[PDB]
Amino acid sequence: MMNNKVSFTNSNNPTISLSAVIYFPPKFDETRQYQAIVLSHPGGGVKEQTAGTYAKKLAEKGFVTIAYDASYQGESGGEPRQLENPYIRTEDISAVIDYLTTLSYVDNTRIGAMGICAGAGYTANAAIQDRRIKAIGTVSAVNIGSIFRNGWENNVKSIDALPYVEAGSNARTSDISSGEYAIMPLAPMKESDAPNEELRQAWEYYHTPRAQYPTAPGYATLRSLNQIITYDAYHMAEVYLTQPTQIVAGSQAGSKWMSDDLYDRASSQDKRYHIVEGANHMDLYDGKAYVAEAISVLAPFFEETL
Amino acid sequence: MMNNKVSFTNSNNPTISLSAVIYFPPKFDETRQYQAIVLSHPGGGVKEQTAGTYAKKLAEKGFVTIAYDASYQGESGGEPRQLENPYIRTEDISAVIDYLTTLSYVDNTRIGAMGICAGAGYTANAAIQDRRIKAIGTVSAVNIGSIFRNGWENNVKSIDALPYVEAGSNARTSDISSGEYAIMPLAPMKESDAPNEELRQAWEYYHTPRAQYPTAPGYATLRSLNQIITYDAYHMAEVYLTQPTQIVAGSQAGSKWMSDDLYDRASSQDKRYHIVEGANHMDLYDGKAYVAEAISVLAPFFEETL
Repeated sequence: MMNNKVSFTNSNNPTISLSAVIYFPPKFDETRQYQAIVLSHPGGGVKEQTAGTYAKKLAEKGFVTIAYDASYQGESGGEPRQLENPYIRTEDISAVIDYLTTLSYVDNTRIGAMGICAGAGYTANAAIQDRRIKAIGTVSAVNIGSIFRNGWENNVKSIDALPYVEAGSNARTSDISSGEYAIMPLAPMKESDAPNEELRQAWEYYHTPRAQYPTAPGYATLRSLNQIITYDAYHMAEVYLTQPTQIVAGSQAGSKWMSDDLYDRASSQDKRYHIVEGANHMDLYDGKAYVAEAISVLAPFFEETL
Repeated sequence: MMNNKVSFTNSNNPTISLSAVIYFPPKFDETRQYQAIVLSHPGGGVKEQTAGTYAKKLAEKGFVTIAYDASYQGESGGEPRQLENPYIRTEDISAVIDYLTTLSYVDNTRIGAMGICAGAGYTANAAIQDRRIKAIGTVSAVNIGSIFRNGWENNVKSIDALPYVEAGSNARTSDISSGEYAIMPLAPMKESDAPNEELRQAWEYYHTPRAQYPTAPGYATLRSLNQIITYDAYHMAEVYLTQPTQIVAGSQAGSKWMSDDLYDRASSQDKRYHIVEGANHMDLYDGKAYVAEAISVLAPFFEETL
């Protein structure tokens, strides 16, 4: 067995089934009980993209891994489609973990989690509330709340983001009035909308053959915005984020301040930070050598912490 | 009219219908646009209990009011029953407001909200993220996160609440294994369980004909505990809670400190605090004179701010 594609009931909301791929380690032996890693995808991303890449690479290193599509996203169930409820994205991880505990070849006591981009933020948040998570890893970490409220370069004061909470609120009014769901960009929806080359690379990832995938349109429901602005992925990290934490950020990443934020706020005794030289935010999604370096740091981390 | 019971699709989760009761003011004219107030109920409470009492009496004072059952609770839909996901309890208020915007006789620009006990905390949270809420009021306010993490008396260090986070996490494992849901009391399930008179009065309210209602069993799903511990109903109040805020609490209330916390944290230029002398937490639920006083502060407040 190389991998398994499954759908399973989301224990948080049994009307929804999550779609996921489980990758098995080499010489997989079902009589054994393995360390396992849950992989959460970027904002607007799906299990076939970078998260799947990291899932597969990790499983090559002796773990059972799982890459799932978030509720309302990818091949997972749920309406409205492309909802970006950060609390739900966070709880999804706990649902995937429940699923894992149903598998005899997973050790419930050796389960970890990593995410990329927004998926990292959510992973952090998961680790805070779900004590079954033994260790976490992040790649190009995004605290979605921070990025939408204070800006890509953290130069917007939170109060000045008030018009965004208003827009998300008013969208709920339009949504019920029209019967449609107003949408908003995650990665830029048009190449020219990108304000810098990194964000242009994000557009490029989602809207060109670099990694475009039909279940990843690259927008979210606007109604989520008001919750996103008032969201903090690291909320209470100083108290509860105690699990071992491995951070991986590029040297040229314009998002690195969020990895810095996670690192500084984490209560963890064992918190680590690996800088990838020369890489920007998007570089870690799919640059062969970059992904290889990130794996070379993450796998021994999980091997020793799980 | 006077009194109309309704059910409507929860716009945040269309598989769920909310049950609610709309109360109409004296000489209600449906061709007119009214000020409206959303009433949110205590933890473990329902619309037929104290929330419906406040809704009725506020409607007497000229408002259209609505008392609803939270998703997963009362007569509202959703499984598992008695879920106390604090993010969902908060978002429910936005779903209720969405419903109000479809009613021609309510003025979208004049909607306020109030809650009792935990529903007050949720109201605060709602005001932070839903800018359609123009003013808020609270009675015996509880920030459910605070009460579960730091205790009824605010004397438990947050880190010391870790075994409760663990307990909510492990509940998820046992829930999926057993096909059932572990539960936890909200108010004491037994008179003997009550460590003091105020909490015994909570028991009496929920489990004797004082105010027992069969859709209100008085427990929550244990799985929610981990989210509740890591929750703060007033998260970012210092930034976004700018709306006029009217606080009402009893001088004898052991929960008064959470009203103190709300008042202090709120950015609001117009924040008020009315103490009801001689009242405890539970007295404000159903004591004739105490309720009457609360209403005598709340009605003119909403009158001024909506």
